[PDB]
Order: sequence, then C-alpha cells, then structure tokens
Amino acid sequence: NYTTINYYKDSASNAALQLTIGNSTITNSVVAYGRWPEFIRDDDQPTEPDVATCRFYTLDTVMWGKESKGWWWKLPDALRDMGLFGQNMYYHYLGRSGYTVHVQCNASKFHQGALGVFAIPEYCLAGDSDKQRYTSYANANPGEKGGKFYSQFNRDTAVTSPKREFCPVDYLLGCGVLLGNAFVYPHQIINLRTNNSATIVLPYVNAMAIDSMVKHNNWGIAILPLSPLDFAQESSVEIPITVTIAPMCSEFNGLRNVTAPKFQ
Amino acid sequence: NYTTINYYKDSASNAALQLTIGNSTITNSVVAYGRWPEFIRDDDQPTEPDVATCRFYTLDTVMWGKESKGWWWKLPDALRDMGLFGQNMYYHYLGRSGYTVHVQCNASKFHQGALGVFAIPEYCLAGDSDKQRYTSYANANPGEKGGKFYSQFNRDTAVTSPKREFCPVDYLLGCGVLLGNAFVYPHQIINLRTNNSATIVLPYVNAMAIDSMVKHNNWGIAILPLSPLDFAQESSVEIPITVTIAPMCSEFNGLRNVTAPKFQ
Amino acid sequence: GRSGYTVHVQCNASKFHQGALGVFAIPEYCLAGDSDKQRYTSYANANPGEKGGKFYSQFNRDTAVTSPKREFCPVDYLLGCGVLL
Amino acid sequence: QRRSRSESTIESFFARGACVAIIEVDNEEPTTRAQKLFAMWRITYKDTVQLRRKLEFFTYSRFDMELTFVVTANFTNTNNGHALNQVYQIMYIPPGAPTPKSWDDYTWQTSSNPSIFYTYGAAPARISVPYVGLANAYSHFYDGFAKVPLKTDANDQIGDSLYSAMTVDDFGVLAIRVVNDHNPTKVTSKVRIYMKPKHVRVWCPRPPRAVPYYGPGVDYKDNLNPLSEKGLTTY
Amino acid sequence: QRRSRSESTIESFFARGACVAIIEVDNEEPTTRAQKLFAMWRITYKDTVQLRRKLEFFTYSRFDMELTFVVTANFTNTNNGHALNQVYQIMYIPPGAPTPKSWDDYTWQTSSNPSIFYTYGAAPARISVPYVGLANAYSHFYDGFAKVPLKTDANDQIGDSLYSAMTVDDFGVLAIRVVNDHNPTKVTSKVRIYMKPKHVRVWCPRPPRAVPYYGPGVDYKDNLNPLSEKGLTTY
Amino acid sequence: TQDSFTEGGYISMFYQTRIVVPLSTPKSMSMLGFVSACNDFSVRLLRDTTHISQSALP
Ligand SMILES: Cc1cc(CCCOc2c(C)cc(-c3noc(C(F)(F)F)n3)cc2C)on1
Ligand SMILES: Cc1cc(CCCOc2c(C)cc(-c3noc(C(F)(F)F)n3)cc2C)on1
Ligand SMILES: N[C@@H](CCC(=O)N[C@@H](CS)C(=O)NCC(=O)O)C(=O)O
Repeated sequence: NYTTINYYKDSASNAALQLTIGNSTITNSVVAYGRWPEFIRDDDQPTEPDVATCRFYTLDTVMWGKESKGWWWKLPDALRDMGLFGQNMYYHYLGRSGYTVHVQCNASKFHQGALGVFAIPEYCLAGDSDKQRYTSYANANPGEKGGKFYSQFNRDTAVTSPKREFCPVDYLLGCGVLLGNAFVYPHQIINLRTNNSATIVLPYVNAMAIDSMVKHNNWGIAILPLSPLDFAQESSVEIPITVTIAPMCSEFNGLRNVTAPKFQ
Repeated sequence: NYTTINYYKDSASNAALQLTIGNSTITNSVVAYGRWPEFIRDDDQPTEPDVATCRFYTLDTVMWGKESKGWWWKLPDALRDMGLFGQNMYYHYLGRSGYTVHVQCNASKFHQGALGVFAIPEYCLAGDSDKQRYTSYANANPGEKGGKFYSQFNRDTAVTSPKREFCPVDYLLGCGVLLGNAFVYPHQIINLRTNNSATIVLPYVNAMAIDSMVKHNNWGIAILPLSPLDFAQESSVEIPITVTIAPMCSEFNGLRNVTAPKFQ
Repeated sequence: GRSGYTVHVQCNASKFHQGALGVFAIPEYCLAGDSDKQRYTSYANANPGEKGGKFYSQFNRDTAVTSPKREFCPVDYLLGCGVLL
Repeated sequence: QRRSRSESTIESFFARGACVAIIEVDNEEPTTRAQKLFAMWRITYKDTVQLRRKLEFFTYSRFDMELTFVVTANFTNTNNGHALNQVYQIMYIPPGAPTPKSWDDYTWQTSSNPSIFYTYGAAPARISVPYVGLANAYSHFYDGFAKVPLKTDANDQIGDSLYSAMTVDDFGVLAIRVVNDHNPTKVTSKVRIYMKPKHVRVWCPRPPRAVPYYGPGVDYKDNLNPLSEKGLTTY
Repeated sequence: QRRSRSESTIESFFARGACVAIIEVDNEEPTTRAQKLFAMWRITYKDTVQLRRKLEFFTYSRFDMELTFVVTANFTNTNNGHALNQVYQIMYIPPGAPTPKSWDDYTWQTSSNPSIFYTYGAAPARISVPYVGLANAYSHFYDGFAKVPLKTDANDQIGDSLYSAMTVDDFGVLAIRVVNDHNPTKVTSKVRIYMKPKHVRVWCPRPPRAVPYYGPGVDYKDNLNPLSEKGLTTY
Repeated sequence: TQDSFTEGGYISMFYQTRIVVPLSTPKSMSMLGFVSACNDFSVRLLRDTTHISQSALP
C-alpha cells in the first residue's frame, strides 16, 4: 500500500390505540430520526417537573376551507402560556424538552382532501420588505394563534411605519425551497379517505445540550393542504383542525427572577 | 503518531506566637513562593556569622495619619548600618541573604483602617524628569529612613540643578502598573479590626547564586493604606508603624579593604 | 397539599441594647373576633398573607352594626385565644 | 464487482477548494484622499453561492478548514517607471483585538496574532484551521434572536436585534497589506481566497435553495418562478 | 472529555514571531554627504511594545531564539534606468569586535563573525540562537547600578552610571549592507526582523504595564489615566 | 468581547439588615473587592490585546 507519515503535531494539519401522558389520554406514530426524547447524559441542579409539565395541552381550533393556504407554529413558543411549563420557562435561564404532536381532523366518507404536516428544525422564515432580517420579536413569536401562509409575495411598501412581519409563500415553504422536497423533514399525511389524525414524536435537537427557551425556538410545525377540500357538489365547506402538544423529558436550570417579554 | 527526526547537532536548532532568632525574640506568617531561606548548595571560603548578623534589627518608627500615601524601603540597603551585617557587607565583594520582615501597628477597637504590605523582587521605580534612568545612587538608596509615595506626578522642571529623585505614584505603584494587581507579589493585609501585625519570610531571589550587596538591591518593601485611617469623629488621627527585619542564612565572600560609598 | 417548614427569625442589635423576644409555633392557631357575634370573622381578614397582623393590649369591641369590620382582636397577655401567655 | 458509493461520501462531496473572497490592495504614494493601501475582510462563506448552497443541504455541521491564497498583480499606468517584487502581509484579527487604522501602525507587529508573509511569484499560500466553534457544532440556521425586549425597558431599542443572527462579530477579520514602500508607479493586486472543508460531519438534512439568495438570511426578493413549462402528456 | 489548558502554556504563549526591528538600507552612488549604504542596529527587544509587554509579565526568563528576516526593495526615481537582483549581507558583531566604517572595508571578510548572504526574491532568511546569558537567567528588571561612587573619588563622574542598567554594550549589533555595486538608479530596501522565543522558562510573575512606555526603563511621562468612567450601580 | 449571544449574567449587592454602630464610633466605612478564577478555567485562540499601543519607533 501507499506510504504516509504525518509530520505536524496538529490533527487539522493532517491530510484528509390510546396514548397516556401524565393526567392526559388521547384515543401509526412517527418518531423523528428514530430517536426518542431523553434526559441529558452524565457527560447547578436542574429542575424537572415530572408530571406538572409533561402533559397534553390543546391549542385553539382552526378552520379548513376551500381557500385555506396553510398554518404554522413555533415551539416552544406556542406553549409559553400553558400551565406551569411557561412559568418554568420564564423563571429559568436554560431549558430543554422534547415534544409529542397530535393533529386531529375528522370528516365523512363523502369528503376528500389531504393535509401534510411537517416538523422542521430551525425553521427560519422570510420577511416582507427589502430590508434583510428586519422582522421583530413580537411578530416572530405569535404564540398559540400562530400564523398563515400566502399564495404570493406581498411586499410591504411603507417606509413610514414598516410592519416587520413574515411573508411566507406556500409553494416556497416560506424559506425559498420547493414544497415537494419538504418531505425530507419528518412528516405525516392525513388523507380523509384513510385516516383522521397524525402523530409525531420530536426529540431535542440543537447544537448545544441546553439553551434558552425564550430567545430561540427549536421546532416549527407546518400544516398545508396538498389537495383542496371538497364535499359533494357544495360551494362552501369548512371543517375544524385541532392540535395537541405534550412536552416530554423537560429540564430547566438557572433560577432567578421572572422574565416578562413585551408582546405588543 | 507523527514522525519527527532532528537533523542538526545543536539543541537550539530543534523545533519547539513567639519567634526567636539569635538573641532576639518577638511575640499567620507568609512564606514567599513557599521557599524557606537556605545556604548555597554543593554545586574561596565563604564567611558566615551565624548569630552576629542573623537577628532582628528595628528601623525608625513612622506615623500614619489621614493624608499619608505610603512608604517604601529597599533591602539590603536599609540594613547597611546595622551592627556587623553592614561591616560584612562593606568588607566583602559578594554577599547573599534572606530576610524575615515584621510590621507592627496597634490601635483600638474604635479605630478603622487597612494596610497593604508588599514584597517586590527587583523593585525598580520611576524618575521625576524627562531624562530617562537619570536617578542618582544617593537618592536611590535612602537607607533606614526610606521614601514616600505621592498622589500625582510632579515633574522636576529645573535644568540648572536637577534633583535626580524618584517620583512614585500611589495608584501606579511607582512603576507604571495598577496597584490592584500588586497582590500578585507576596503580600499581607493588616486590618485593624482583626489583627495588628504582619510577617513575611523572603528567600534569596536573583539570576545569580551570589551578587554584590552594594550596587544591587534584591528586595523592596512597600506599605500602602488601602483604607483611610479614622477614629470616632475626630479631625486628626496619628498612630505609629514599626518595621523589624532579621537577616537569615547570610554568606559573604571576597574579603578586601573596606568600601565607603559617598552618601551625600 | 402537604408540607413542613423551617422558620428563621433575624434581629440584630448592639451590646448596649436590651430586650427579649419570644417566638412561638402553634398548631391550629385560632384567634378571637372583635364583635358580639361569634365566629363571624371573614376569610379575607383571617388570611392577611405576607403582611400578617398585630396584637393589642386591650379588647376593642367593634360597635358598628351598620358595617361590621369582621376582624380579629387579639390580646397580648391572653395570646389572642383566651389563654395566659 | 458491484458499483460503489465512494465518491458520494460527505468528505468526497466537500473535497474541493471554493473561492469565498476577492480582495483588492493597492501600492502607491499615500495621499489625503481615500486609498486601498490596506484591506480588511470579514470572514464568512456567504459572499459566494456555490459553497453556501452545498453547505446549506444540512442544518448542523462540524469540520476543520484549509485556506489557500492566490495573489495576482498588475500595473495601471505606463509613464511612471517600474517596480520591484512586493511582499504581502496577511494578519488574522480575532474579535476584541485592535484593528489597524493605517498601513504602518503598531498593530502590524503581530506579537500574538498569527500572520503570513507572502512573496510574489512563489507558490500560493496555504494554511489550516481547526474547529473553533463555541458550541458543539456550527449552526447554518438559527431561528431566534440575541436579545429579548422587556416590558420594563425604557425604550424599544434596548431589546432590538436582527432576526436569525447570533453575534455581531464572528470569527474575526483578515487584514491584508503590502509591506513594501511605494514605487513611483502605482501597482494593483488581487488576493483570492479558496476554502476547503476537511473532516466533515453533518446533521439534519435540508432541502436545497431553489431561488436566488438575497442577503445573509433566507429572504427572497426576485425570480420566484424557477420551473419551466411542459406538457402533461408530452414525453 | 474535559477542557484542557494546552494553549495557555508558556511555550504556546510565546510561540509566535514578533517584529522587533525595521532597518533601511540604500544602494546608490557613494558621495561626500551622509548615506545609508550600510546600517548598524543594536540588538534589543524594547524597540517595540507587544513582545516587550508579553515578556515583562515575569521578572526572570531563560530561552533560545529564532530569528527571521524579510526584505522588501523598491525604486525611488524613474529616469535613471533599471537594476539587477541584489544580494544582502548581514553580519553579527559581538562586543569588542571591530565595527565597519564603510560599506567595503576589511571588516566584511567575516573570518570569525557569522554572516548571512541573502538573495532578493528567495524565501525569508532564518537562523536560530541558543541561550547566551552570562548569568543563569535573563534579567528583565535590575534594581541597581554598575558603579558605586566613593568618598575618595577625585570627581563625581567617576562613579556615575545609569540606573537599572547592567552593561553599556549587550548582545552586540547587526550590520547590514548591499554587496552589489551601485546601479545608475537608486534602490531602497527595508529589512524586517521577527523574533520567536523557544524553550522558555520564567520566574517571578509581575503585573503588566498599564501606561505607555517611556524609554528602556520603567519611567512614565504622559497618559496616566487609563481607566474610563462607569456607574457604581450601573450594569 | 461584548456580545448578547454569550452574556454571562449580573452581580448585585443589597442590605439584608443595616449597619449598626455604637456611640463614639465612625458611622462610615469602606469595603474592598477581589476576583479570581478557579481550577476549572480555560482559554482558547490566542490573540493580541488592545491595552498597549505605539505611535513611533525609537
Ligand atoms: C461555519 C463557518 C466556519 C467559518 C470559518 C472559521 C475559520 O475562521 C478562520 C479563518 C478563515 C482564518 C483564520 C486564520 N488563522 O490564521 C490566519 C492567517 F495566518 F492567515 F492570518 N487566518 C482563523 C479562523 C478562525 O466560517 N463559517
Ligand atoms: C533577553 C534578550 C535576549 C536577547 C537577544 C539574544 C540573542 O542575540 C543575538 C541575536 C539577536 C543574533 C545573533 C546572530 N548570530 O548570527 C547572526 C547572523 F548570522 F545573522 F548574523 N545573528 C546572535 C545573538 C547573540 O536580547 N534580550
Ligand atoms: N507610519 C510611520 C510609522 C511606521 C512604523 O514603523 N510603524 C511601527 C509602529 S510605530 C510598526 O511596527 N509598523 C508596522 C510595520 O511596518 O511592521 C512611518 O511610516 O514612519
């Protein structure tokens, strides 16, 4: 074989069913990257509410019709005002947690339509102005209500009082990539002719073992209608969509006074 | 592992309580660098007065008030006129010795103040003129009396008859460095509410095993008030400070006629 | 709910001061009212919270039927419950 | 035998040098008006689009770096004389270190900052850098801010920060100068920097960019119609 | 794993080249008036401030040295012709050895003194030096004199000496010349010397300099207010 | 260097009780502060400092 000896001392120089959680119960699931949520490994005492925070919280129901273009949420932003989980978030400097997301949508055998649910790590969205990275904290953290997609890019032509809001586009996924490839991310498809619910399990993903839960969002959830809703020969159709999220294996550290962000 | 062979023959080319001493007795201590004074190792017969020179000598008492800015002494300069130690100094060409320094200052429970005592190797002070390194031997070796610090730099604007004297500054330690870092040197703190005395043990420190004691000073002692003196609601307060120094493990060599420096 | 407690009382003075404080922990500490009506104290007045309450050297009856205060009237030497201190 | 996937590995996928910086430096007589006697470049991989697009296939990465420098010089006028061979100095300034204000200030002593002296006409310069990430991996995408506005803040500018940015200064800068004095004739030079990742690990694959980049972020402005026309039943 | 202190060692702290000398040498027709045909530089590390400040963290030191030389040349006029590649001679003159009085005197025979001949356009010159201290370690600070005045001295100048100085001549000097004869056109050149300590040992740590240096000693003249303003109860 | 993404926190001091002195005693006093590192401290990526400068060569 060919001979090789490394000269320098540095390595760089070298040549190259029912699910019950806590006091909540909901009656196949998808695990992101095949990794179940877990606590920090062996390699300041953390606080861990075993059941006061690891349970299912239900968000506000939304309506799906013939003109809906999609919805998106950010985690852990969406759960900032849910029981003691939010209190622990705002009373500590460092936090960590995984999630279990459950999407519910029921219809009849005479309806038709398909929804795509995508879980995206580090889901960064585009703005609505010539200025770059000018979106504000308040607009980037809607909370429980979340946001919506659009079919076109509407530039905010107002220099007097810029809105500083996102302008996602459905077929660009709001980030400049084609929607067809979004299936690279963890995903589920709800087809009304086969099923009525979707489930995803998300572990903690980040470049650090633990990070602030207030200034950084680890996950994004996007729901988009792949096929339009229809029902018999009716002009208008509307059905509800519900989202339920459960924290799992949550840890907090850095206890001090409480944080009170200015949301408008 | 990486392979390496040295080619050149030269290494440089290679890639990279009561303490009693002699007939003196004084009724925790600090050892500089954790090294006790010792005689020269195995690696002209030296002369060594075991007890005629290794004993405590007391200097002149000074007064501490509300405007005092500090005091400094040089060793072995301060002991040049102390018994047979000075005679041995001036009758020999080479000398060596360590020291034990004891600072005494007593007050009442209703006084307050703090003193910092610092032992500095190769304590070089700044001048008082535009000319550089122009200080004279007589002014640089005050002797028992020692010198004092100042709160500002007073330039000697007199070319007719320059004084050629030091101009130390308290917050610059007289050498261009911040006083707060002087604790890098061996040090003691005398706080009137806890103690009334300080003790330091200094070994012999120099680039040579033995050196002349007349043209080179090995140690400097600096005393500075870290907190101002106060007493009840009195306008003026003065208390005495005393210094006692004991040579330890002293050796001399190079006997010839006596040296008589011209001190003014 | 259930819990135990650790209570720490701090009070510092000089060598030239003098005085003595007694701290007592009482289970089921029930206090007396300030009116002829019996057990008429209100929830709000019986749960002051962090501020707490104070004792008195005498019993001051609340002679107001129009708008009764419904407050405790503890007495120092009776411990506020009818027993000697 | 059977076909192998040797060349589709991450290491093979990133085993090429890519340009990230073109920097202009001039040697001439100093004057009152603005000049390019020394240049300062902020380190980043987003100036170009090829290596950026290749890297953005993944969310997290961890690698060492190999940097190569190619220098090309030329004249500007033809009635001033000639020049002797020049020497170029390249200094790395990490965050917090003092920055030059002139081509001959004390900062060029480089007592602690690493520096390269390159002689024109020799082989292109080359150095290697280890992984210097504060966290356990580099983050190509960061959904968050560096400050959080608070209700008790005096004004709204205390907590304002750019979206999807970690630090104002990251990885420092590079300062390039010509050590030689000025000849009577002006001489221009360009330094091209080529970067090669080594010992690469990646996490969280991501769909590639489909529309032209617009700034350091994910914003898009123009040319949002990439796909072309074709018949449904046309081969 | 756990974090290491590999890069905070003394050897790593001093493992960089630092400039200590910039020397000008000219090649032109000799004339009656003063010229720079050959230059002599006194060896020291106090000309600059970065390496000096790094070294003054300690009272005593012991190390070997690595020296590197970078040469850059240029023209001055444009109506005299051109020149061929030049050769530079660098000679080390220890104390007591004869010193040149002209660019072509016998002293350049360098029968015993070491010398380096450098050809312009080649790689920067480099050499290594061992520890050459008379004592057991180098003394960055010396509180004393070299002479002691005596009562029997005829005058006061017999025993006068500079404070905090050991020897008038220490470590010798370096003499640099251009071996080639003079072309019809003048050519200027600068030699930059970079120094790297190796095999370093230190003793008696010392607080660093806080105010600008003023001369070889510890004297201070101006800018004695380094710290800035801040609020006592301001974060 | 100063950076919000790597801020460390805040240090504050308050009176738990007040300072009490008897008569014939000073009512004002001074306090000093010191800082140091522990055995679990490390640094990385040597660079030049901004605390020393130069304008002319000797
Ligand atoms: C992700 C990612 C990684 C990077 C670049 C990290 C490396 O940054 C550098 C570079 C480009 C050069 C040097 C460098 N070291 O030395 C020199 C010099 F000697 F050439 F000046 N340059 C040091 C770092 C940390 O940027 N984004
Ligand atoms: C402390 C301290 C250490 C020093 C410098 C000591 C080394 O001095 C030299 C230098 C800088 C160069 C040479 C030298 N030897 O050879 C050459 C030449 F060949 F390049 F000429 N230069 C020799 C000594 C002793 O200065 N202060
Ligand atoms: N600009 C002045 C100062 C030049 C100079 O020598 N500067 C010193 C510091 S004051 C230096 O080290 N410059 C960087 C270098 O040229 O290596 C001049 O050209 O005369």
